[PDB]
Amino acid sequence: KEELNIIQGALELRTKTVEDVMTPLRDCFMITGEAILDFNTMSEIMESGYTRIPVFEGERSNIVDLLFVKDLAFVDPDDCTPLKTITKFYNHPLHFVFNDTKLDAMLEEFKKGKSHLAIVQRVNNEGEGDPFYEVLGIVILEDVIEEIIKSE
Amino acid sequence: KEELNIIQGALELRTKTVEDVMTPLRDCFMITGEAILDFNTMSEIMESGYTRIPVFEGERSNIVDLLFVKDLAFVDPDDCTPLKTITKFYNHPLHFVFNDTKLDAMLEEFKKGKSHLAIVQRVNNEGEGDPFYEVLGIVILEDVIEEIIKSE
Repeated sequence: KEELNIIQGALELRTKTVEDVMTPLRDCFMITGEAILDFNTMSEIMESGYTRIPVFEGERSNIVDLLFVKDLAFVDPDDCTPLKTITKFYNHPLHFVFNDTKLDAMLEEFKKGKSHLAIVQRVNNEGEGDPFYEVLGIVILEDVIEEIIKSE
Repeated sequence: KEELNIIQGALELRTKTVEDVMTPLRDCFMITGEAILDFNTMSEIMESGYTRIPVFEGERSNIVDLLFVKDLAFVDPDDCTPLKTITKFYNHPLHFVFNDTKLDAMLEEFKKGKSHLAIVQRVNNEGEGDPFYEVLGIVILEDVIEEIIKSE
């Protein structure tokens, strides 16, 4: 029954990590900061079905901003407005989390906050020199909910 | 501990009904089928944050269609397109549900499908004539998610 799947999903929030349920970067729907909000761009955005779109610059691992489809409400597609312009105005916060972060805590961070999206990253000491932050993908609240209510 | 919050929330699925967690009609965000997708109407839709919007005709309790913001992707707001044009074309299915439906059952119906929205209605034995289905409001997947994960 569902009750069992949920409880089991709850217990596993202790062991499991954001890396276990995240959406790997290569599968993430992203957009470039050098984008122009013409009718076409905005069409491709509203068509994706996504509410939150990560904004990258140069590489996909260089997530620099967060686009909400809600931010395109007053954008006129005939102004051919740059995305930089909007992201500068709204400037929604970016939240980063580590790959080893447990799901029970991530959920807790998600609940206190309007943030339901976080960038999963890890530490790459595998240099070649200075260790740095490597982006792995993004995790959203729906990702942990699913690991709770799914059957297993 | 969220673990216990989730577990207890899961225990309450067998007792509580869709009527207990639904969004009552008076608080639902809707739109008339007589609408026109001019720039203003689009903005209002795109600003609510709602990804799914019920369509009513004449009376709010008379829900006849379902609008997805995905359906607005290729609409040019300068064309001033009837909402009927889009609802007729896409023709997204409507799902109804009874108020006495337990949540564990409602959760089950949401998983086995794409529909995460359902119109709650009850049986009106209070005629004045033949009985009928009376619309109470809408319930979505997130409504039962909240019930499970909310703090108590």
